[PDB]
Amino acid sequence: DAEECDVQADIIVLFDDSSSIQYDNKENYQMMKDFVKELVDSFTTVGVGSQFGVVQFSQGVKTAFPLNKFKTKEDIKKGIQDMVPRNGGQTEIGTGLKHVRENSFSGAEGGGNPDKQKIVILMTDGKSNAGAPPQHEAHKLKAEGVTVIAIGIGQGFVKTELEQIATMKNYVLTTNSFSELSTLLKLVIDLACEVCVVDCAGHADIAFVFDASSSINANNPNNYQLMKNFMKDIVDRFNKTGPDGTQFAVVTFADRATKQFGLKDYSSKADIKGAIDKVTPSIIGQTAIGDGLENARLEVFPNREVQKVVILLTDGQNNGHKSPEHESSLLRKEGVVIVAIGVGTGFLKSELINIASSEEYVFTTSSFDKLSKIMEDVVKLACMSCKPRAHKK
Repeated sequence: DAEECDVQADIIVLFDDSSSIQYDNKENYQMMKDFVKELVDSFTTVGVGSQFGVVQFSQGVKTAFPLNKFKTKEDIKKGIQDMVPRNGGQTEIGTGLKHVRENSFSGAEGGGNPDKQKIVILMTDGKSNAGAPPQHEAHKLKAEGVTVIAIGIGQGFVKTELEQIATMKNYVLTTNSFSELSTLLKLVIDLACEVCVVDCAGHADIAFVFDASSSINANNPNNYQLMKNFMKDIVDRFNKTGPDGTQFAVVTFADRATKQFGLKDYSSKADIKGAIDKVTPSIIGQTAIGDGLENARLEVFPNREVQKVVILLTDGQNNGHKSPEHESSLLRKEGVVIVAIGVGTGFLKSELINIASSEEYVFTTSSFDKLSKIMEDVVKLACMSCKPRAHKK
């Protein structure tokens, strides 16, 4: 039966009106409209309050209507129906995103109330082939507490680009044709009804997946101890540890991967911190990032509803044995949020981006003694939990 969302929210739909849409098919725009109308119906609070706005983008940007124009569902659907696609000769996804933050959520247009979720739903049939670069504008949008969902129709977009734009890679949805948009209705709602929150008092399963290569202590023999203190300091940021709170695990990887201890092994901070201290590095100069992630997936997370998180750290590039992008995908698909940290000059930032849940969850630092400069931003993510709030009827 039907999907509903009771969450109070200011919701902006970024609506592609490029020439490409009209050309492919005469009835494409209408299916787009019908899709948005169903989104409007799926939100209980709309017209009691929860609001809705639409911004057209392609060549330049045009606001169809702001949050504070239509105070009831049916009036919003009319506004959507009365929309006139300008059929633009280019596609400016960054320009569209820029408009949405500066204007769409402004007090003038009906936003600025921190009591409501800010949601943006992007629909495009292609790649941002003009105007500002998307990622940057997206970065700032999201920084302001805005959830960005991105929908791609057809083949002329690049899923890569939608993954940079969206909150997380799994906030990107794709469909072959406009005829099939409706098949994304449920998923879009589920995603929009997520209430993301930073709370270190909440329950979580956190796996450290750390490099154990010999290369770490090469330039300085206290580096591995610095890594270990980084972990210890993270454990101490959580209110309560153990089965009734936040559990912890540690997996190291050098040439292969080794589970040092699992989630259910200890319950107190001091027991977990001491367990971390027990951990030693290897004599091998290899970084099997892939094995590390594999181990976490097979040995750690099945052996404990709570938020699963992996914190990955490496000072080198992957050796080869196992595919980090494949193991990470499977973890991501199981609901594991992944944070990637790189230290030094021997890792590949491109690998970290591919494994992390979002480029925004990737951190770098020149040395291990500079690690505490990212403690906060990493803890912020580790303490983050997103709860689904969509149901039926």
